[PDB]
Amino acid sequence: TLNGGITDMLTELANFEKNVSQAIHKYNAYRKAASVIAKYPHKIKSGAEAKKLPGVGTKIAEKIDEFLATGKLRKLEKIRQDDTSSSINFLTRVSGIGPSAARKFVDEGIKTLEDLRKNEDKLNHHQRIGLKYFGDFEKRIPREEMLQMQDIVLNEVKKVDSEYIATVCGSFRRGAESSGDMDVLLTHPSFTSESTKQPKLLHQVVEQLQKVHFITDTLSKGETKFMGVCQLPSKNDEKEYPHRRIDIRLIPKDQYYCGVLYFTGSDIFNKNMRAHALEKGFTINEYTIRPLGVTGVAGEPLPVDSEKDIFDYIQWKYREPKDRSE
DNA sequence: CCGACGGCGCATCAGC
DNA sequence: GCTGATGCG
DNA sequence: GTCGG
Ligand SMILES: Nc1ccn([C@H]2C[C@H](O)[C@@H](COP(=O)(O)OP(=O)(O)OP(=O)(O)O)O2)c(=O)n1
Ligand SMILES: [Mg+2]
Ligand SMILES: [Mg+2]
Ligand code: NA
Ligand code: NA
Repeated sequence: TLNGGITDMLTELANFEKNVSQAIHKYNAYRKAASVIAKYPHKIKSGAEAKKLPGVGTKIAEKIDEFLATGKLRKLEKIRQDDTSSSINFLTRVSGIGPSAARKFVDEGIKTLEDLRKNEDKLNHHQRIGLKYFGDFEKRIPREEMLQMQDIVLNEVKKVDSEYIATVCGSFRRGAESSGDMDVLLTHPSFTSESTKQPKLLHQVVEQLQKVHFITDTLSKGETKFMGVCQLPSKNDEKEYPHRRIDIRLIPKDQYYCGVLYFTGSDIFNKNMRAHALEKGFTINEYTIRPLGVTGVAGEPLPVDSEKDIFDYIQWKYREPKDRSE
């Protein structure tokens, strides 16, 4: 937490580029710098020291320099004052509303939570449930609640079929003391890269979790990616738990290790690892790792039987989930 | 300087 | 109905 | 915005 003020400034910068400028690479630049400073185990005394790290360049060096002197970034000071940017930023915190929708709403005078509620019928479905549970989705989930939710999902999943395996991934598998949401990877032996012997494999799971009133809302749903809302049961007289985001991702069982690498994350660790795969001459997605040769074309999937095997290929010594928290 | 910067599922829309 | 591009997580 | 070539 040594440079919590620095990395925050970079995060506020990155959200602005994504949400206002819609400059997704500047946003990825700032989020990379942010991450590589967050794990740097000294208290950064100057911009020049920060620039030594990969991902901090000159622009970010001047800004760290300004921030260390005054305790602020004048560029950020004005971005806070700007009415329209402040509004676009705010509406993006609603699930299902990205930078384009946040700008389109602001050009209609829709700038606040009241305006959203008042104009609910101008929201698609995901954005309706996003706004419904706006405050809840702002809360983090203590790991203790993540452990309760895990019991339910896994025990309902094996009521459906003892052959399902469900693995909780995301920050939970990385050992986080609290989680933004719950991320569940699902495998059944019928669904492989070879064949879909069984239909509606994900639907059966979603149905059961709805029947026991765990899943309460759906943001989106197809054959391999469910995205909705869930809520722990509360005791008699207890106040209710907040509603929680839940994502469920069904992966061909023979492709489990590429799946659990992807879903365990983080997004940035994934991005560094896949970038460095390209530099090694490979591509990794959630399903496969493959070579690219001569052309710009993926070859055939290399064999994988462990998460480490993926690290071996790109010549990275293996890293525990709790060390993949970039 | 300049191209690359990770990758893909689902919802929605435009254009047939 | 499609397919393809774009928004969003 | 930053990197590699
Ligand atoms: N742009 C992204 C977003 C997500 N993921 C990945 C890796 C993640 O770890 C996982 C789950 O996504 P989350 O949004 O749940 O991210 P985390 O679980 O890691 O963090 P949080 O605790 O906020 O949920 O999918 C990715 O690869 N690229
Ligand atoms: Mg999560
Ligand atoms: Mg998620
Ligand atoms: Na560097
Ligand atoms: Na949003």
